[PDB]
Amino acid sequence: NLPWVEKYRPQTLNDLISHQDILSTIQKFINEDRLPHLLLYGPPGTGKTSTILACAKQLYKDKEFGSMVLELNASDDRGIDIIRGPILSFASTRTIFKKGFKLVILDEADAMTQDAQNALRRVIEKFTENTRFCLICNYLSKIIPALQSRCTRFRFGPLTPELMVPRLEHVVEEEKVDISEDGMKALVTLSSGDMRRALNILQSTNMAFGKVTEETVYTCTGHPLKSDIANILDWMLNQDFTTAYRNITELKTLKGLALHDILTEIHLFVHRVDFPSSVRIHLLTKMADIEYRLSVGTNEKIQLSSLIAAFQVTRDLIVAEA
Amino acid sequence: MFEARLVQGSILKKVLEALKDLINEACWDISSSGVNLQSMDSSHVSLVQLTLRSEGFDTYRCDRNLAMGVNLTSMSKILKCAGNEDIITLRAEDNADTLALVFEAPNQEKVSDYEMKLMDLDVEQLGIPEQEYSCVVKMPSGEFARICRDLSHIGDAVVISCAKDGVKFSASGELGNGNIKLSQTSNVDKEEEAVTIEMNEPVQLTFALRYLNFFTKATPLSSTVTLSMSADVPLVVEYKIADMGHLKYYLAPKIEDEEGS
Amino acid sequence: MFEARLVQGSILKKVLEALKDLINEACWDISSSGVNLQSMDSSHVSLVQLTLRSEGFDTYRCDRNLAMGVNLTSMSKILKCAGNEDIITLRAEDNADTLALVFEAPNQEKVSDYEMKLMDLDVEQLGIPEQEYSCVVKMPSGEFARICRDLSHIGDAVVISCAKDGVKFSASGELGNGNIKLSQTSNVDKEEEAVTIEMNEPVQLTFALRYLNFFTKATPLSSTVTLSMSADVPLVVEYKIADMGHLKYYLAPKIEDEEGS
Amino acid sequence: YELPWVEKYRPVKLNEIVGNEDTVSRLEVFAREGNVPNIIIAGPPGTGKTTSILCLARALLGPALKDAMLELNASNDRGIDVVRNKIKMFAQQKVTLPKGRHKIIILDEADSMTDGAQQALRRTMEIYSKTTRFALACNASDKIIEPIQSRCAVLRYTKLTDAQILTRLMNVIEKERVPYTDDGLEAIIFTAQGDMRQALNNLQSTFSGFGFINSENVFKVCDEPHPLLVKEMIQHCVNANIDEAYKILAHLWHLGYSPEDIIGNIFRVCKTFQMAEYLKLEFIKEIGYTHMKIAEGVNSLLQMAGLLARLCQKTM
Ligand SMILES: Nc1ncnc2c1ncn2[C@@H]1O[C@H](COP(=O)(O)OP(=O)(O)OP(O)(O)=S)[C@@H](O)[C@H]1O
Ligand SMILES: Nc1ncnc2c1ncn2[C@@H]1O[C@H](COP(=O)(O)OP(=O)(O)OP(O)(O)=S)[C@@H](O)[C@H]1O
Ligand SMILES: [Mg+2]
Ligand SMILES: [Mg+2]
Repeated sequence: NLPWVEKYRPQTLNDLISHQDILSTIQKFINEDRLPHLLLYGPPGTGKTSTILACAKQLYKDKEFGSMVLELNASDDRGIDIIRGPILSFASTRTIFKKGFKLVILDEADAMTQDAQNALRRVIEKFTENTRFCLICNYLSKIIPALQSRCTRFRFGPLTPELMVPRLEHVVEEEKVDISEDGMKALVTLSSGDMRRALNILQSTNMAFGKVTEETVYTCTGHPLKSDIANILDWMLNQDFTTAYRNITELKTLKGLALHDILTEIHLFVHRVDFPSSVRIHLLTKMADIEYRLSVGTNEKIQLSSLIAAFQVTRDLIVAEA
Repeated sequence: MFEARLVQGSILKKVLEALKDLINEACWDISSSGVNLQSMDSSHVSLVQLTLRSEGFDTYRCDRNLAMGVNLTSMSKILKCAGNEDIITLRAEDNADTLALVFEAPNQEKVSDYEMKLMDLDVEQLGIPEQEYSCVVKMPSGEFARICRDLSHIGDAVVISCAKDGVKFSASGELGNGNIKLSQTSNVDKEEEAVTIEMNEPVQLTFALRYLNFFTKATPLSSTVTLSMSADVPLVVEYKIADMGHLKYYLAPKIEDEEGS
Repeated sequence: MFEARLVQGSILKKVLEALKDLINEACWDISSSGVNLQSMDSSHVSLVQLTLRSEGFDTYRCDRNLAMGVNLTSMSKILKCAGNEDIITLRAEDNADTLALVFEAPNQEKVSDYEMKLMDLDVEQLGIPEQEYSCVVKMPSGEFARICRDLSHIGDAVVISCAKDGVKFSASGELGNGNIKLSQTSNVDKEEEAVTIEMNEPVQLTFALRYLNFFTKATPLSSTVTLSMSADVPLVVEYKIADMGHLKYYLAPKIEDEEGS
Repeated sequence: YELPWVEKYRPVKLNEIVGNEDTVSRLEVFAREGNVPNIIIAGPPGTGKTTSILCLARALLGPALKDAMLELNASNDRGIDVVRNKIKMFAQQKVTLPKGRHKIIILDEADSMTDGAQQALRRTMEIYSKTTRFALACNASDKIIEPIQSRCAVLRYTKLTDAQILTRLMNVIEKERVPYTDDGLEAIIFTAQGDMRQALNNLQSTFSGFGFINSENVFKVCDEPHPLLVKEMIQHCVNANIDEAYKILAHLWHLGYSPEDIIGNIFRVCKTFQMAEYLKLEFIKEIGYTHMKIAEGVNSLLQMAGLLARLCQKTM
């Protein structure tokens, strides 16, 4: 029928969670008619659009939501023609409706250039009493400090799994699918603290297989397995160079892994492996260099051999220290 | 089954040029009282109400309420097709996707059936508060059109001041200030120049220029114009067009500057 | 304190629509004789000399001689908001910069005070020679306006000739040749339709068509226009207002060098 | 409908401007001399380049300000046609002014114009120099061509110093009767990053939010990486430690911060750290190298861990 995010989107200030100080301050400002221009910034899928849509439906009714709220998003290119186009003409006009300010929801405001953000700074500072902007963005640092200096910012952080699991339990009680502990651990680990990807992965696991366990999530998503990276690190740490190179290139051409994902999972693994500090520094410097060398677009086998090379120098130093 | 017949064809051929450039579509609502048309502009500033009662028509057949959405771009060229003193009829079926405008050609020899499609437009009625207006002015229509054409040469936002003395239309631009004040024109032979003030408390509202020009595009509908304004109520421009009904324009003021001391 | 009361705004309207496409900024000298406007165009080829006498106005008062300078397109747009049957009050004071145009409207109920901002341009006064010329021809102004519009199409610049017989217009344009010659037009019933030759020495001089076209926009000011040509002093086009004053346009020739062959 | 503190407490005279010292004295001399040249005012954004020429114009013209003062921002159209029409039109008007008084045409953001606009601005500044005096507020003076700045004076504005921002902030605090702590003042300095309007906006935001000033309340409404934790990360990188520094980095990474935000706070803390000078310069070079990696498009946690390992490797 419909995706679960479009079915169970929150519509109330209490239905959005972990932002209780932010939502309390927004409710405090909006009961006293003191709401400023808003700048909601954070990771994707943490409740940026739905919070301001809940606040808009609190402020305005269903009939006047389409009139006193203008929404611009990624479908609109954000250059200099837009800021002298529809958003200026929208902000510089009155309405035949009740005497309240307008609202402009500008999705992905970090994609505006410095000239575009300065023109938007002119538009924001020119019209304040009749228009209250809402710029929502991923990176705060991609916008100018003047724009940060005229609109109040709010950091929509990620959702802690301790607070994330009651909503997952609610959506697994409402929608009857098979739930285990390792499936929920895979959900709250692979989702990376945002509800949108957790609900999408849960719905895709329901529609693809039917049950939600750890290996079903891993096979539906393609995330590297923990025992897979354990085998990669074991081959790098206690095998010969040609043996490890052949084993890891067969695992790469079999499992569909890539060297960037191997690099980040090995980077997460080597801070669990209790190395001495010096060989930890050597491994981290070498792996960051391999990440940059893969970023600049070189051959992949040679960088794989350099990763095995760093771990072979590591294993020589570890045995020599033993 | 909707059937309407006008007495003279020039009613539509004066009322639809006022909607040629102002609004983009037309929302005809049918009822036993007659036909109405409420449309908000695309910029959500200008509002047009058109109410034509059933007694003004030559004949009027309707059974249930109908909501109808039409495009004014082709209708604003189809107004040039009809004559001035011919008899026009609007015909609409129950389940059809096309409406017929049946009248006579300007040759007075040829029956003209112009068929126009329906745009299924999802619009909702705003609902006018219809509050007690703090200042009512009765003025001529051509005088208002020529004063908007006069202040179109000075600034892009006129200022209407309404006190017990009367109305002051003032335009300030890069050229220089120009103000025009009217008072007490009851000493005339014709009854259409009675520029009358009907309320006491003064108001001072700044309006856009192009919107008032689009409003004054409807001069030959009637002889007099009722301008209603208040402190926060929008400007209301009321035309008592003939005997079949009336027309209303609603205009929000401009945003005032931060002139606090 | 300078206050001039123009009896009718039609002559001011025709003066400004004559001077609209020629002069960048208009300078007025104010004395007890009246008002004077001696200025150059935007290209320093032509000269305008407008004289308005003191007895032509309704009330004309001036204490000290005033040398004001105003933007012209701004004044054209100010005068565009005026009727044709209204008295015009030009107001200025001793030690300020605002020029006020106060007139009635075609409603004849409302006053209209249009303020304007002057300029601070110091312009050297060029002495008019006031000498005799080589040919003087009296001709109705509509003839000159229509022959300027008629002769603008054939060429880009036109050579005009005057002799003992009459006046002659020639154009060697890209389309071909256009030559007219008119003499002895006094044998009609009307007194305006008359061409009178005063002097003896024949002259042939070439002038730009656009300056003649901008000179002929003073057509309904005067029923009859005067043309004065001479070999050295420039071409003079004089419109005599009936009871107000006069307006002269002076036009410099263009280079037409003979072929070496 | 209360006004924000950015425009509510903007100074109205040259004696209240704390930014420059020699330039504000030059403006004070110019306000009484009456022979003001055309000027170009250069500096960083937000240092007060248009609340100074505005105060000079208001002290110069006085009651004739509304007729003999034109502020042209980049808020309006920035084409060649508007500069050709409006500036020449305004310069051609007459104002009854005293002997040492001229019209002032402020051009805010005069660096975004093309070469044709400034090469026509040469003649507009040269011809109407008796009537009006120009004042171009430019963000960068190198983008201004040499013949423009040859015929006009050049005035330089620096970035607000933290002592000057301290004086202005304590004046605003004493004016608004705000209770305060020194840690909250340090926090509003750190979140201010040298910009005056940013400092005033953050102070009024935390005053409207929580009221009493303390260092914990400043970072609830701004939510940068906390300088205590970032300073602990730099201290662990300088004390030959990688595990505790990566523990702090992972703590600041599981709070969802971008690499750009963490490395910007890393450089801002490492500016005002306390260590050897050559160690500071090597650390700033490594942080700049890693920021070049991150802004190039490598924004993983592994790059920040490699930065931490390189900082720990520089210090033996
Ligand atoms: N706090 C929350 N509580 C419950 N569900 C949430 C919460 N935040 C997000 N969701 C869910 O995740 C979906 C995504 O939320 P949105 O706010 O629309 O995304 P976003 O935060 O704007 O980030 P973008 O748009 O991808 S940059 C919502 O439709 C909900 O289904
Ligand atoms: N030295 C200062 N003393 C007092 N207030 C200052 C000072 N510098 C800046 N401000 C304040 O900061 C704001 C000045 O912003 P603007 O001058 O408009 O920006 P700008 O520096 O001119 O850069 P532009 O004009 O955008 S290129 C006002 O709110 C002033 O009150
Ligand atoms: Mg969104
Ligand atoms: Mg500024």
